Amino acid sequence: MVPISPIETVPVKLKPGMDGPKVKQWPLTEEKIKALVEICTEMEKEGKISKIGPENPYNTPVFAIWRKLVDFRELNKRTQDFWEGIPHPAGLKKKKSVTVLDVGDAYFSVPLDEDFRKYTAFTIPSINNETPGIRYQYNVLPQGWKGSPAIFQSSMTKILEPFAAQNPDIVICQYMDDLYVGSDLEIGQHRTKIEELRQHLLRWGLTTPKEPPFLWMGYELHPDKWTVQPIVLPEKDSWTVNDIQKLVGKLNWASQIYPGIKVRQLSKLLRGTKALTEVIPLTEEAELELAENREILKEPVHGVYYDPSKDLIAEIQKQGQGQWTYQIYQEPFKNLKTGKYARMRGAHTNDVKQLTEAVQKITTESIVIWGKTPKFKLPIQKETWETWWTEYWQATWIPEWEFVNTPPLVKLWYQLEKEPIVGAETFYVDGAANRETKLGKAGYVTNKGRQKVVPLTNTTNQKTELQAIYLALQDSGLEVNIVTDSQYALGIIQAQPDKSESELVNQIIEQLIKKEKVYLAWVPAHKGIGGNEQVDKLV
Amino acid sequence: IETVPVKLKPGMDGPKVKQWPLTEEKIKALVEICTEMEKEGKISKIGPENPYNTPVFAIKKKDSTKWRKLVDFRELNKRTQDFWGIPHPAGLKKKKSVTVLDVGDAYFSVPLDEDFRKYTAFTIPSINNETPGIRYQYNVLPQGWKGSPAIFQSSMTKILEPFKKQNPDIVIYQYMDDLYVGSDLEIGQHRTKIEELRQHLLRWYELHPDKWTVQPIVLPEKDSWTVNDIQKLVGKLNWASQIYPGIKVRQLSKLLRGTKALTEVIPLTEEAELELAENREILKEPVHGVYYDPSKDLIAEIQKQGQGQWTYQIYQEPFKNLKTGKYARMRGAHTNDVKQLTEAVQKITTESIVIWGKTPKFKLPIQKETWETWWTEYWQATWIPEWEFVNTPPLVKLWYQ
Ligand SMILES: N#Cc1ccc2c(Oc3ccccc3OCCn3ccc(=O)[nH]c3=O)cc(F)cc2c1
Repeated sequence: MVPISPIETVPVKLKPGMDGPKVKQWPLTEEKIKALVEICTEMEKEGKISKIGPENPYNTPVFAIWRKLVDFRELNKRTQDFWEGIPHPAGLKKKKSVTVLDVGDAYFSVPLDEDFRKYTAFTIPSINNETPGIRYQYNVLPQGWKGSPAIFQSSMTKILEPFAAQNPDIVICQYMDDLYVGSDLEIGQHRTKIEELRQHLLRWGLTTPKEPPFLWMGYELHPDKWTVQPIVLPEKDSWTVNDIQKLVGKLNWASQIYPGIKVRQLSKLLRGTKALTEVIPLTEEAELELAENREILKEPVHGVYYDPSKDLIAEIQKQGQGQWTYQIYQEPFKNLKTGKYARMRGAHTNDVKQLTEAVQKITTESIVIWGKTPKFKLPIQKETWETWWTEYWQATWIPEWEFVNTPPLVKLWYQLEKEPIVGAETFYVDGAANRETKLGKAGYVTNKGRQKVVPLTNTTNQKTELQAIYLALQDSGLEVNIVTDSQYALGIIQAQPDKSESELVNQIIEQLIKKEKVYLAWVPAHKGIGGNEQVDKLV
Repeated sequence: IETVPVKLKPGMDGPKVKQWPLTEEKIKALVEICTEMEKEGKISKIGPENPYNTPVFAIKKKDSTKWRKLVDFRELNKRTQDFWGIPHPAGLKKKKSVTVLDVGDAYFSVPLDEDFRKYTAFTIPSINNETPGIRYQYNVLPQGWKGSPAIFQSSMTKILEPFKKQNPDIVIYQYMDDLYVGSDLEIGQHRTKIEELRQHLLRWYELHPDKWTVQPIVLPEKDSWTVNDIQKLVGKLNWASQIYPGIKVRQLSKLLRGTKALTEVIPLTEEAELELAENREILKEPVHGVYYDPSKDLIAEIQKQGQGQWTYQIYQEPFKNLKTGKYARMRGAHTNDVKQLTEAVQKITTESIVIWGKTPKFKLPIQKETWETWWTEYWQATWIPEWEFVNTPPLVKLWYQ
């Protein structure tokens, strides 16, 4: 008998201030009992468990569904913390031959720490409880133990390292119970090396036996292409919250290869959630959204594998309403993968910022998947980005990129002047409101004598401070200077939004666009600054 | 050669921080470097029974193509026991010149406490999660950890004793993996003395604090003021009144009476000029009752002025600046804002280390995601300061310009 190579055990301790778990055993039918006895007998014969006695005051419950189901819940609550994302098909490199090997009895092939075996003790209840139950303890990694996956993974890695080092002409990916071996060698050489590998694993006592296409982790992996497993979108005349969560989940999962997937109109229904039972109707926007998603999921789309000798390209398109979509490819019309980005929750925003955020996301995802930053094709002029990042108060950066002309293009809708405008009218604006009656006034006075004060019901100080500016923008020429004492309004306008949730701000923006030159000045309030008439909006 | 027992703070477990994505080249560099370090007994591979992890990445120092390994020991440092205290050499900032040296190579001689090693655990990440990350833990003193210079203080004292008994006028400070050497010599004599000290360290950045001082609050000097000019002046003075007691603007605001065009020239009355003059005299004086509290945090705010110009203020209490400055330096960064910001944060942190002995907490004018995505690509320091993100445009931007 050839000695199977010794696998060094991993020292496991319980969390400090705790001892081995002690839970009683539940009553089982005689069928279950007999089944468990028959199982544990041959399990003992194979050396996976061992008989113990009353010297071990620790015990964990066990059921049967035959299949033995040991519950290590409390032991998991007592076991220490261990270390330890799935690989993405798009990042995988095209190989000529790929073998899938699933090791049988994965956990049962790895020895448990001998000083910890005493805590994995369980008891099979004898018939009618007229005898003390049969006592057992685990000598290997228990199914359902907290530390089993990490220890098995580390063991597998330690075993695989020399074969990998000795075989640089083949690539190995390790994932849980499975090893995946790819090579560009001839099929005979490949099969030979696979047999060599499983022999090398047999030396440590690991038994290995699927063919393409591989159904793995929601993916369909073909020899030359990859995709997702068919998405099942239920059609109900009565939707619930949980159904919307499932739907959005599946849409998200499908959106990694299917371009154009929108999920905003379905995600807006998930505010005021945590009630899993409800009936929420859909808007025409949401119905058309879901119908368009069915339109995209009508015909299957596939993605290709990664080739290191070619550039990595990511192209972005604006989808409207905070939605952005992107495609990552190397060759034209042949995507590695696709994706989407939704704007963050904010009161004010613009296109350039959202595009930037999107670029950041794609960069991080790319560095994760391929280990490099892709070149970007963005719907924004070089001069636009130039002006933006040069006149922006914040620091901002986008990696190597080029302008692609596929509308709608991201542009700057208005630019405030840096200095006061000569020959332009000067609107001293102001607004105020009563805190109690919600009655306010908003308006302006100019150097040419032009005045205006508008009375407003149901309003606040900030709303009037904005309203005055809006009034100044309405009744002024193509060029205009505006003076205000509102740090709030200036704070908003300096953030340069092209879209807002407040209609007033949106209208101010729409007014700004129609202008040629706009200089916005600021002054301290109540400092007796003439022109800045606070007394005109206080009456 | 003898390990000193090191523990953690009461009621604090070791650091469990997520390792962030790394590019392929950095991963290669880390693999090579850590292989070499493994062969030298500096670090060792660990099993899955080590649940602790500290972020790690690769950089490239000034005037060097060789990749360097940098560890983000921030969480471990703040979880590491407070090592006890040598008073900060206040004569260091007063010296004519100060040179920074990297004595990190000396730490790899002293072995680390065996029980404490499991807290210095880190992981080299794999691309696309195709294989489990490589796990290491330090056997010797790890660079970046605050306990390393504290442990090596005695050794460093015994080493630098002859040089300090030789040149008592040369001030020596130590922060993390860096050694600061201040003198009043000449740049040539300075460089030769630095060669002398570095070979002195062998057998066992040129800063100029004299050129770095504190800047005041100035007001424009014109012959003809416009309405806009006077308005900006009034805003700046009103803002400055939070810092200085006697700033008044009523006589200047009196000039803005009526509704005039912003570009219209207004002549200054005598009272207005008097008031402006008095305000100048007030602004020329320093700030009243401004002290440094070692028990409080240092706050550093940075504002982007544009055209490569940045401004910064270090303080502890609002409107009580301990330091002010303006980083206009341009090297290779012309087209990149984030690089400029990174270099600025580095310099400010350096000066902060020189002056007070510790690093400040930054308030950066940048979106979290942008910074978090690109700051490591331009980082060259061995230490790492704390930071938060201000995403609301400050009005005071042009008041420091
Ligand atoms: N069931 C299953 C499963 C199967 C394979 C997985 C996987 O293949 C590889 C493993 C080792 C080296 C190269 C590999 O492939 C790269 C791309 N690639 C994929 C399939 C194919 O048929 N051809 C081809 O070129 C990598 C992986 F990360 C997970 C895998 C999972």
